[PDB]
Amino acid sequence: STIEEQAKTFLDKFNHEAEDLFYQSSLASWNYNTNITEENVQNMNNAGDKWSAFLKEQSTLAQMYPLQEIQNLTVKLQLQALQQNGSSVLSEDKSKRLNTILNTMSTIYSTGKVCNPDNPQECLLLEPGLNEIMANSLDYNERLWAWESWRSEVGKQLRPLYEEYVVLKNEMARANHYEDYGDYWRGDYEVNGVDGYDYSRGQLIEDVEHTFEEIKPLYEHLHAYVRAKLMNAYPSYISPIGCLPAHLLGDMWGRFWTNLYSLTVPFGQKPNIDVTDAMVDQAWDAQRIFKEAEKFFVSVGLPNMTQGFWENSMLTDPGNVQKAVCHPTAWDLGKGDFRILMCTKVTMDDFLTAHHEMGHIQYDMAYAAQPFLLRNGANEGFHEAVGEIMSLSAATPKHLKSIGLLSPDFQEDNETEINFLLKQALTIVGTLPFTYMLEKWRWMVFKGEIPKDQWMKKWWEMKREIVGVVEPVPHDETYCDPASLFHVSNDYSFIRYYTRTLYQFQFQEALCQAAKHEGPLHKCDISNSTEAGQKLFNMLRLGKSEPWTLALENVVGAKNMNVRPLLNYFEPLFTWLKDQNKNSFVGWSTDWSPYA
Amino acid sequence: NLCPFGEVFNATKFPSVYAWERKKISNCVADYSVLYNSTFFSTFKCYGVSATKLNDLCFSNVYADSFVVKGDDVRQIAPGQTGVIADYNYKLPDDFMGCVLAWNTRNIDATSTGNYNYKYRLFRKSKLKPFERDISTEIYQAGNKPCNGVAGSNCYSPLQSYGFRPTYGVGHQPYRVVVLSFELLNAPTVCGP
Ligand SMILES: *[C@@H]1O[C@H](CO)[C@@H](O[C@@H]2O[C@H](CO)[C@@H](O[C@@H]3O[C@H](CO)[C@@H](O)[C@H](O)[C@@H]3O)[C@H](O)[C@H]2NC(C)=O)[C@H](O)[C@H]1NC(C)=O
Ligand SMILES: *[C@@H]1O[C@H](CO)[C@@H](O[C@@H]2O[C@H](CO)[C@@H](O[C@@H]3O[C@H](CO)[C@@H](O)[C@H](O)[C@@H]3O)[C@H](O)[C@H]2NC(C)=O)[C@H](O)[C@H]1NC(C)=O
Ligand SMILES: *[C@@H]1O[C@H](CO)[C@@H](O[C@@H]2O[C@H](CO)[C@@H](O)[C@H](O)[C@H]2NC(C)=O)[C@H](O)[C@H]1NC(C)=O
Ligand SMILES: *[C@@H]1O[C@H](CO)[C@@H](O[C@@H]2O[C@H](CO)[C@@H](O)[C@H](O)[C@H]2NC(C)=O)[C@H](O)[C@H]1NC(C)=O
Ligand SMILES: *[C@@H]1O[C@H](CO)[C@@H](O[C@@H]2O[C@H](CO)[C@@H](O)[C@H](O)[C@H]2NC(C)=O)[C@H](O)[C@H]1NC(C)=O
Ligand SMILES: *[C@@H]1O[C@H](CO)[C@@H](O)[C@H](O)[C@H]1NC(C)=O
Ligand SMILES: [Cl-]
Ligand SMILES: [Zn+2]
Repeated sequence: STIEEQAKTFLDKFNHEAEDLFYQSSLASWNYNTNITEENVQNMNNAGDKWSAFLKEQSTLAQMYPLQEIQNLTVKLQLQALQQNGSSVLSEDKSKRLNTILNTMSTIYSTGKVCNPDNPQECLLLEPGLNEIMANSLDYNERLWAWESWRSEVGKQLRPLYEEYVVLKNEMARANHYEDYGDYWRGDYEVNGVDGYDYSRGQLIEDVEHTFEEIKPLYEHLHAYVRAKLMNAYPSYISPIGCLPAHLLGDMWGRFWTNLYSLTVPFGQKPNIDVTDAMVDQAWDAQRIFKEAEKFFVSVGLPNMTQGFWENSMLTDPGNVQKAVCHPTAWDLGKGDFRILMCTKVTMDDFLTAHHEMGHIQYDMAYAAQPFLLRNGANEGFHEAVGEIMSLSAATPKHLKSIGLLSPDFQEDNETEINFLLKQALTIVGTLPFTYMLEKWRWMVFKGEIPKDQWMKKWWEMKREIVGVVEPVPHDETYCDPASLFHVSNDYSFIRYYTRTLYQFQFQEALCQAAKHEGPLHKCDISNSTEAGQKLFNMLRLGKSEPWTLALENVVGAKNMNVRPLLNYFEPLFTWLKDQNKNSFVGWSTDWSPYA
Repeated sequence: NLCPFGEVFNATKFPSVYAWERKKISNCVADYSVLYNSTFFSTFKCYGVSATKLNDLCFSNVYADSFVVKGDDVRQIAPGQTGVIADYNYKLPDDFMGCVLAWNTRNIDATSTGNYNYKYRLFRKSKLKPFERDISTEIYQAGNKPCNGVAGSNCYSPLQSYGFRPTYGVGHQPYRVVVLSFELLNAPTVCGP
């Protein structure tokens, strides 16, 4: 028996032995995320520790077979993932210390409360306290308090823990044959071995910048338009040439500028296409929202939801009797078990969120035929690109009236289309310089380019330069504002949200193109198009088996990510944005600060 | 005297697919109005002869084989398959003349903690001949290593057990399967007036 043949029978034994432990570990994690009990949180970690102990055991057993001997492309990829030494490449105490600081960062982030100096009896945490302020408040001082308090309280507690988090994670990456931790994360996009489709960890930094360089003109005009509107909501607070203060940006971190729509709406006299009143006034329930969702995917050529999904998914707030987590999630427990956890409210936002997470399930139901190690998105940004394509098609007013939530007499002016694209722009393009600048800083910090004496000093140099945002109050190195965001404090890579935004519009344009769509790209509903469905299905089933570049070609017909579909989606807004800045200044001076 | 078909179908416990069982039926009248007059089955696909004129037919003796397999692997109880079960657990001949029956048994063959009794063979050197049966528990040699009666690196215990949980999908759910093989011979049993 050859080295390849032994590795194959090892993968055979592994798949059937991993399927049963992953289900037990995922069911235990479902028993906690739907039923917060101390019996289920210990049931969670015991099945989760057994799963990790099984992995680190099998990780070494995968190293029994040297990768250089394998010519089968599938078995080679699977053995590669299992041999990832990962956290096991650290010493016992350093690895144990690393696990401790990862939970505390998650803890002080999830349990950090800021207290009002005016009313010290009222102390709020991020959700719902601080986020509600940063999203709804219009008082400059009130938004300044909420923005700064979270960074001077939670972020300051995170500062020493993040310094140690970088050096310990760097010890893991270099011992795993990587340049830094940012190199480790960029390895998700790496394709090594396939002729003509290779893609290096350095290739990501090059391409994201080349596409970001071409993203600047649209964002520069959206910035100047939003800036002038914000000068009206905060007079004598914003310079018409300077950057936008970080606390007036819609949420705690400026990630999405959605909440500025009430301020930046082009034509506020128009009736919004928000059918939230229609959903509540028609006695719709959580069942109707998700059964209507399933109807969407089937009418495109995709399979139904399993009966296990129907009886076992949690689609409502579990009431006062059952305390649970309510983060909208789509569960793939394996062994043909697919579920969606969501404390659904009868609102338009949930009708689009139901289509997002159910898009994940259809992706999960498709690649379930792949082996256990290849049941995953082509890269980290593929799954969320699928979830948003449903949100895009389901948001069109033609789709709203085809379901019965929008009246047939809704007239689609060039104003209501500009209202919608501006609505989509504040949340989509506004987060791209944010996402890039964030990961760009993290990549440099892991690379050692930003010494600890100028972490926050360099952080805001890129904030004013790249995204166009200025701090409202001066921050020294005692703060750790990067770690004040969930993904940074919870060890989540962030470049996947930039790459998903580019993937999703390549998908949507090609799928609407296959659906013979003719009008504006934003006006496209994919329903009733069984042709475009099988087109997308050709990619969903591949999982992680095929290289992400190859899987991208089967739907879009391209080898690399492209920004032109994103540009073409926002083309009616970009020309109208050029007009609205005819007597306004595009661009920003990096030197203006809302202080002395 | 009636043929005891209910003794192979309505039986309490069923065997594992790797160690399946057979039951030979001889001289007795055969009432097949129990099977075709029943929407209870999840498969009911015949081979070699129709599903209705089997009432008026006679065979030397009929062989009823029964076992339990996951919902997905019922696909392999057909002539000429090459899955894990068809190759290492229960192989059918290309000249198979008979019917395959199957019905979901999640309520009685799947438990909360998982019914690990039902097993299947994953490793075996050489395929199975049609209607062959192997109860071997020998430590399978996957590499060039002697196993010395011990399992581990390049030596894998061949049997794997289904973990039948009642919340699995239709594919990973237990399905009791009974296969009715028909033996023809020039010798002088199972008719049905
Ligand atoms: C790497 O090794 C794997 C071994 O699993 C190869 O995949 C397997 O290739 C065989 C040969 O074509 C496939 O067998 C076929 O199975 C179907 C099942 O319906 C049967 O009808 C055919 O008659 C045939 O026996 C098998 O399905 C396939 N399995 C998987 C999971 O892909 C693979 O081709 C090898 N790749 C390379 C690059 O060497
Ligand atoms: C396993 O047990 C069940 C129930 O004990 C058996 O099903 C039963 O089969 C009999 C005969 O086929 C059915 O009785 C009646 O037969 C007359 C014949 O004229 C027919 O006209 C009636 O409509 C009725 O079918 C009986 O209803 C039926 N009961 C159930 C619950 O299905 C079954 O035969 C046993 N398994 C095997 C393999 O025999
Ligand atoms: C919530 O979790 C608990 C255990 O963490 C589940 O179990 C209950 O508590 C004990 C545990 O042995 C049993 O005796 C009870 O009969 C269980 N049920 C109830 C209703 O108390 C409990 O079932 C879980 N709840 C839900 C709705 O899944
Ligand atoms: C997808 O599932 C739906 C279930 O809502 C199927 O609708 C079937 O249609 C009739 C009329 O309501 C029902 O009596 C059937 O029982 C429904 N089937 C099921 C399984 O509930 C629809 O046919 C399914 N389509 C596909 C392609 O799977
Ligand atoms: C796709 O075509 C079908 C063809 O029937 C349309 O289905 C009907 O249309 C209206 C809403 O457009 C519903 O109120 C009817 O009940 C639908 N019929 C049935 C039997 O359900 C469907 O609307 C079309 N979808 C589009 C154009 O997006
Ligand atoms: C994992 O680490 C061990 C030493 O701890 C080393 O021998 C082995 O080659 C490493 N494997 C991989 C895939 O990095
Ligand atoms: Cl910040
Ligand atoms: Zn999602």
